[PDB]
Amino acid sequence: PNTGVYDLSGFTVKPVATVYRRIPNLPDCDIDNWLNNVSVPSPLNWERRIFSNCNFNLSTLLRLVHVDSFSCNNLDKSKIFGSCFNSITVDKFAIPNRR
Amino acid sequence: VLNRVYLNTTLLFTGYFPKSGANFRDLALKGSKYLSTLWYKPPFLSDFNNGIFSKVKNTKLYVNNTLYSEFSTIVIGSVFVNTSYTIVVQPHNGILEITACQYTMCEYPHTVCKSKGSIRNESWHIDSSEPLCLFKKNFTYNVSADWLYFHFYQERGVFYAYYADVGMPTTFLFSLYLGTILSHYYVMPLTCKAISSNTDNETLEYWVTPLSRRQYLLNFDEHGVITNAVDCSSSFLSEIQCKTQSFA
Amino acid sequence: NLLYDSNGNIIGFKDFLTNKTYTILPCYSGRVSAAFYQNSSSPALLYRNLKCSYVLNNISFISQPFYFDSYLGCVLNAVNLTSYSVSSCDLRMGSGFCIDYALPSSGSASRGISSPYRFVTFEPFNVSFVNDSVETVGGLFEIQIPTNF
Amino acid sequence: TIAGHEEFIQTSSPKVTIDCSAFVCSNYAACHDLLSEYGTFCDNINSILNEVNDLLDITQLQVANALMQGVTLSSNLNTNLHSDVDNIDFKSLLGCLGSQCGSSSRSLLEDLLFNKVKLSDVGFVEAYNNCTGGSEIRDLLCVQSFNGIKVLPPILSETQISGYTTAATVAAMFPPWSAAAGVPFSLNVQYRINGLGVTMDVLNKNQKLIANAFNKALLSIQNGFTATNSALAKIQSVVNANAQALNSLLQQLFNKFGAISSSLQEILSRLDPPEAQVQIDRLINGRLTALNAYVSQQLSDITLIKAGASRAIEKVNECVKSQSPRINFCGNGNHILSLVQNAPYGLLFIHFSYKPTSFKTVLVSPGLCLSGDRGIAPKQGYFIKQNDSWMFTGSSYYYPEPISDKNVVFMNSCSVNFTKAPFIYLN
Amino acid sequence: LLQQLFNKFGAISSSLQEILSRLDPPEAQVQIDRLINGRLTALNAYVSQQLSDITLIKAGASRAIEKVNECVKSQSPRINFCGNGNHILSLVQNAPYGLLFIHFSYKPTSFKTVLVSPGLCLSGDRGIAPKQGYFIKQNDSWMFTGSSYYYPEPISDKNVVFMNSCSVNFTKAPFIYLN
Ligand SMILES: *[C@@H]1O[C@H](CO)[C@@H](O[C@@H]2O[C@H](CO)[C@@H](O[C@H]3O[C@H](CO[C@H]4O[C@H](CO)[C@@H](O)[C@H](O[C@H]5O[C@H](CO)[C@@H](O)[C@H](O)[C@@H]5O)[C@@H]4O)[C@@H](O)[C@H](O[C@H]4O[C@H](CO)[C@@H](O)[C@H](O)[C@@H]4O)[C@@H]3O)[C@H](O)[C@H]2NC(C)=O)[C@H](O)[C@H]1NC(C)=O
Ligand SMILES: *[C@@H]1O[C@H](CO)[C@@H](O[C@@H]2O[C@H](CO)[C@@H](O)[C@H](O)[C@H]2NC(C)=O)[C@H](O)[C@H]1NC(C)=O
Ligand SMILES: *[C@@H]1O[C@H](CO)[C@@H](O[C@@H]2O[C@H](CO)[C@@H](O)[C@H](O)[C@H]2NC(C)=O)[C@H](O)[C@H]1NC(C)=O
Ligand SMILES: *[C@@H]1O[C@H](CO)[C@@H](O[C@@H]2O[C@H](CO)[C@@H](O)[C@H](O)[C@H]2NC(C)=O)[C@H](O)[C@H]1NC(C)=O
Ligand SMILES: *[C@@H]1O[C@H](CO)[C@@H](O)[C@H](O)[C@H]1NC(C)=O
Ligand SMILES: *[C@@H]1O[C@H](CO)[C@@H](O)[C@H](O)[C@H]1NC(C)=O
Ligand SMILES: *[C@@H]1O[C@H](CO)[C@@H](O)[C@H](O)[C@H]1NC(C)=O
Ligand SMILES: *[C@@H]1O[C@H](CO)[C@@H](O)[C@H](O)[C@H]1NC(C)=O
Ligand SMILES: *[C@@H]1O[C@H](CO)[C@@H](O)[C@H](O)[C@H]1NC(C)=O
Ligand SMILES: *[C@@H]1O[C@H](CO)[C@@H](O)[C@H](O)[C@H]1NC(C)=O
Ligand SMILES: *[C@@H]1O[C@H](CO)[C@@H](O)[C@H](O)[C@H]1NC(C)=O
Ligand SMILES: *[C@@H]1O[C@H](CO)[C@@H](O)[C@H](O)[C@H]1NC(C)=O
Ligand SMILES: *[C@@H]1O[C@H](CO)[C@@H](O)[C@H](O)[C@H]1NC(C)=O
Ligand SMILES: *[C@@H]1O[C@H](CO)[C@@H](O)[C@H](O)[C@H]1NC(C)=O
Ligand SMILES: *[C@@H]1O[C@H](CO)[C@@H](O)[C@H](O)[C@H]1NC(C)=O
Ligand SMILES: *[C@@H]1O[C@H](CO)[C@@H](O)[C@H](O)[C@H]1NC(C)=O
Repeated sequence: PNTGVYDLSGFTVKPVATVYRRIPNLPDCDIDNWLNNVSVPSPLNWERRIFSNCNFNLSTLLRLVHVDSFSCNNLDKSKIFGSCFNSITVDKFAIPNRR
Repeated sequence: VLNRVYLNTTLLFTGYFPKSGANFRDLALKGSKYLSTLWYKPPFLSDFNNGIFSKVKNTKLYVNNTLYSEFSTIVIGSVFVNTSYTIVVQPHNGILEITACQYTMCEYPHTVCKSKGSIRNESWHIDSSEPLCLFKKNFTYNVSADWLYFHFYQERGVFYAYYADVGMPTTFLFSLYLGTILSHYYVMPLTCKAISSNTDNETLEYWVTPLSRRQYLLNFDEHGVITNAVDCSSSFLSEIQCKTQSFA
Repeated sequence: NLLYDSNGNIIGFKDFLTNKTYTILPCYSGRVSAAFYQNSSSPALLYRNLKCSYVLNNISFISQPFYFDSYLGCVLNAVNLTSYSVSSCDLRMGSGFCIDYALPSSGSASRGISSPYRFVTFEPFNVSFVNDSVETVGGLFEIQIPTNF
Repeated sequence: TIAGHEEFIQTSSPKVTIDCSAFVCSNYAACHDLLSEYGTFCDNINSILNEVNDLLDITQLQVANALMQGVTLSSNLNTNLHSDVDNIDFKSLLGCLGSQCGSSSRSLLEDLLFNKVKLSDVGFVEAYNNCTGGSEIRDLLCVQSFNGIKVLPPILSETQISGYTTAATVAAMFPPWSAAAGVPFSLNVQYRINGLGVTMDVLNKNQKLIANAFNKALLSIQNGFTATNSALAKIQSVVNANAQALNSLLQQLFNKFGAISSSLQEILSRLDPPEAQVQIDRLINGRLTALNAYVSQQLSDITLIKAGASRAIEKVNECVKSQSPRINFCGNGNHILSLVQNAPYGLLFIHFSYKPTSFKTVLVSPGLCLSGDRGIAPKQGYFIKQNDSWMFTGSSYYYPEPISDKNVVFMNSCSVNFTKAPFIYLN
Repeated sequence: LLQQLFNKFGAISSSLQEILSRLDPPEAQVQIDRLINGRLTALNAYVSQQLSDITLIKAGASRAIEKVNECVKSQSPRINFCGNGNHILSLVQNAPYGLLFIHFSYKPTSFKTVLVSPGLCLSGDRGIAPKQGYFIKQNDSWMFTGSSYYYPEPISDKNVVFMNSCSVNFTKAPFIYLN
């Protein structure tokens, strides 16, 4: 290359450590107990439960209920695993066969 | 805003706000012995569309040089029968009791001042069987405050309530899932023995204005307190202030 | 518990466990300016507006034997020679400084290792000087007049 | 009397450089992989900005060449001893020149100008020096430079330009007189005032009043940079326009451009690499469009800057270094001379002019018809009648003097409306 | 500008031939639209850059017209416009995309140190100033020389400008009633 002054690609200072903060001793959300409840509503009177200030994980949940299918929208399943949220709202009802 | 602090800056923010330049309505009613049926009519029975902002006067009474706080109670619902839920906000002299239940409401509800009670008895519901409730909670407020401020609104089946007793901007009080749409509110008349002009010259006041979703410009000072606001679509100067994001 | 600015970035927080308050700043980001002469094995480097202690401790940990601080920032792989002046330069760094290249010849075979890059002063214009007086010599002025052209 | 007024001409601007991939993708590996598929988009932006900055460097060298062309000085010149000629004090205009000074200083008028403008060439350097620490907690320039937007210093420092203007000023004061047409300064002032129509007798009688008026005009310029000066507002407009353009470019990083968020950190912590690329592509297109618009605006502003610099070079060559016979080019008419000083991003010219203070109503004639049908016309003046005798006066100062061959131009005929005067066979 | 035809701009390929031999007209249009938008953006950027360069070219052409009118066709009394000072004349030649001007100038080669006076005060309190030159003393006699070549010559009415008074620091010379 020719004689000249060249401005090279930008760098960033690499991080030395990791700060990690969580609240200890929170109860379990127990979402599988609400999903596996004996009383199941219809779509006309579908039910809602709100979960907050608690700990959950998707592995025990997806193994304690008998999953036929699990999909996600505007989100990804692998991004849930270490994340925190303000709340989780769960709605449920039973499905009529032809609908 | 929810859990955020803003420091020495202006902020453009859309929320459930009143319309600047609109009208308050003083819906408070004081009675002594008789109840007029015109009090319970769609002049005073109003529409809850998105929500309301209310400015409430804290009326102070003195018995044996002891302070008593008093103001009107408000009910928010749809049909006010025991097949639906009604939200009742009622003061108890420093305690704000808030319930959401399937009440059997009376045709002519009223409340009674507890410091120097009236001729009538308090009667706004009759339920001898403990009806179903979604929410039941007591909060506290400043008994020496002059004014109280409330935001009540609804969105996507959820009711939200904000309040303030020191200063004008309000803070989050509670939210509650209903799954239905509220349509009406009513400020209940208060029956007292002694509030009028031949007594200590006190008045009840309950000013209500509607809410809608709109954009404001807010000013936060060095301590994070909201000191100034401008509704961006109310005048030409307000349009200039919101396009420059400056109060001067 | 969170402090924001008007653009929506978090700039501070209060800790839930210890009730301690902190402000948050972004880490450093920048680029390097390389002055390169043709047919050389490596360029001279300039980290603008940075001290050399910050460059050696926080940015780069490779071996750099030649470095100094200058008005423009930290200079690597060059000799500080700002007492010397040049009137033309193809590697101009700003604010009156230049990078010159001078390889050691066979007669000037440098046994001690150094850099062939030199950090010098760029001065492109001069005035002409005469050796005359500035005041009157007996009421007359002393001046230079041509005799041939 | 003698009036003075100053004028600022812009010759340069801040040299903005932009790291394109640091502005668009910042840190993120995923954003960078995507940016590469756009090929040669960032290279064209960097090429256009480098061409603009090369144009700025070329114009700065042209101005410095015009200031130093053909000036010869004495090597015995020392500004600590030599700062005053013909009872005119030039001390506030001179920097530090000589063989024992060390050329790292300005004049005090330039010190007054450079202390009211914070973001000069040295102000940018000392502001970027504080970005490792912040020096309060934070600054807008460090936030801009962490996103790849930085102002570079010019190739010549400001003390070098101050030395050039000091050399151009001192070339008009001392016995080479390279900038004062080979004559001393006061004699040059006297000949320029005489060229307006003022007789030399008045100028020989009033040399001390002319020197005092020059000193008063310089002191009035020196105490005039106070919050309503037009040159100061014109200098501050350059810095304010640059700061506004850079802040509006930095504000583009918070537009969503139709995506779910303006933050790459929020997108990359919610979506998968199939779904994230659709959102990142919109941010990439919006930010590249914003950079293209900024680059076009800079390329348009550099042409106005070059036109102003060529005008300043013309004024240095023909109002300071010499005095052209052009009327109304420098100043306003009755213009005597100009001096030049260094200014933030340009030059400050000080123009001196002849200013009448009191007047008189005279009856004049534009020409006389003498016997033999000859004619005379006055040279930059008029014919007047004093004690029923025809005399001459100059057009810019009332001073009756005898009609001679140095006052008139002779004609073998005369015009039809010239005044008859058969008694004139005078000196 | 020619290199822009090999950018993908987010599509699967930069070649229309490869896109149109793999995909259907529903699926191909999504890929072709990205190439169309990228190439139109590149053409807009080139057109803006050309429109900015033409203004610099017009400024240079007006300067060349001024030098043709006032340095080649005539010689203006402007100093430092053409050349550098001591400028004599200019000639013009055609050049690729422009003009080549040749400037000729007077250049001194050797010098001499002289003691000069800028004006003389004659008897009757009269004054004389030299016209583009200086007063010098040769054999204790006042003579004139031109400022650009040393050549002593007698003081006459063609060398001086007369003044009815004289300046305060002019040199006294009561012996002068010369030619
Ligand atoms: C949820 O809310 C609903 C309201 O929407 C509650 O339902 C209400 O329950 C009330 C009981 O507390 C009931 O009040 C009255 O009902 C009695 C039944 O009345 C019928 O049978 C009578 C037989 O004697 C008959 O006379 C009567 O006819 C009268 O009324 C009609 C109009 O409805 C007239 O046309 C007739 O001419 C005649 O006047 C009815 O056919 C009634 O007997 C009661 O009245 C007696 O008791 C009173 C108190 O002791 C006394 O004051 C009165 O004089 C009578 O002696 C009683 O007042 C409401 O009618 C009923 N409303 C509806 C819409 O159903 C419901 O209870 C609540 N649920 C819960 C869990 O709280
Ligand atoms: C399944 O849900 C029902 C609610 O429909 C739960 O029943 C509640 O049980 C508690 C204590 O046993 C009672 O106090 C509530 O009144 C019941 N609710 C109703 C509506 O009657 C039941 O406990 C749930 N099952 C499990 C295993 O938790
Ligand atoms: C909210 O406060 C009110 C008033 O302090 C409470 O109402 C009292 O409840 C007790 C116990 O049931 C009764 O003995 C009193 O007579 C009630 N007072 C009045 C004025 O009604 C109410 O219980 C509180 N609610 C909650 C959820 O704590
Ligand atoms: C941090 O501050 C909070 C106050 O907001 C402290 O919480 C209080 O803790 C005491 C005793 O643990 C309780 O009696 C109070 O009721 C709590 N206040 C609230 C508002 O909950 C907390 O203990 C502090 N933590 C530390 C480590 O100092
Ligand atoms: C007030 O806000 C301004 C920003 O406009 C800031 O510079 C200043 O420091 C703030 N005042 C205090 C006391 O922090
Ligand atoms: C006020 O005082 C009187 C007598 O001191 C007493 O009878 C009355 O009950 C008091 N009021 C209240 C509300 O206790
Ligand atoms: C209020 O209730 C009490 C107790 O039930 C009763 O004695 C009194 O008469 C009632 N008042 C009226 C006005 O009915
Ligand atoms: C709120 O209560 C506190 C004490 O509880 C009191 O000092 C303050 O004055 C009250 N606010 C008002 C507005 O009176
Ligand atoms: C209440 O107002 C009336 C006005 O008629 C006045 O006479 C009375 O003194 C007032 N009482 C008090 C306690 O202010
Ligand atoms: C040095 O650079 C020039 C470029 O003009 C090149 O021609 C020459 O081959 C280079 N020298 C060596 C030894 O490669
Ligand atoms: C570089 O050399 C100059 C003298 O040429 C000296 O003044 C300056 O302090 C030197 N810089 C360093 C960092 O040693
Ligand atoms: C002045 O600059 C010229 C540029 O060519 C150089 O030749 C000359 O030696 C310099 N003189 C001094 C005294 O620095
Ligand atoms: C030239 O300048 C030197 C100063 O170093 C001085 O010593 C010498 O006398 C000067 N020569 C003449 C002829 O003035
Ligand atoms: C001028 O210079 C030329 C060549 O250098 C020489 O031939 C000629 O004699 C010189 N003239 C004078 C007057 O010295
Ligand atoms: C005249 O000359 C003297 C001594 O040379 C000097 O002090 C004075 O300032 C000069 N005056 C003018 C007007 O040049
Ligand atoms: C840089 O920091 C120093 C000390 O922290 C301070 O004195 C100086 O004013 C700062 N300069 C700028 C331009 O902020």
